[PDB]
Amino acid sequence: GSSGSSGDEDTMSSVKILYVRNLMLSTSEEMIEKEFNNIKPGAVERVKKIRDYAFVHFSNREDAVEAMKALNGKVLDGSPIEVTLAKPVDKDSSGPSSG
Repeated sequence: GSSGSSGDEDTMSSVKILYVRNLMLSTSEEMIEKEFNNIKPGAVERVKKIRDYAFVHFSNREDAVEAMKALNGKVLDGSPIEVTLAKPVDKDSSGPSSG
């Protein structure tokens, strides 16, 4: 078999988020979870519905990316829904340099 693991860190800051806009008030979370889940089973971390928007989290960026495009350009409940990578605000945490 193949080695398996090389042992290293490509991306220290791995963030996966999918923001949705133009969501029909009639549409429910289940619809958002199922639609996004259709891509991968047990992939959607959580689904937060909002007035006319919502956010979808994932376990790995890879999955989030797939579900992003796959849906990117879809019409749910008769409405053009969009999916992009949300950019959450944050600041480099301060800690002990030598630890």
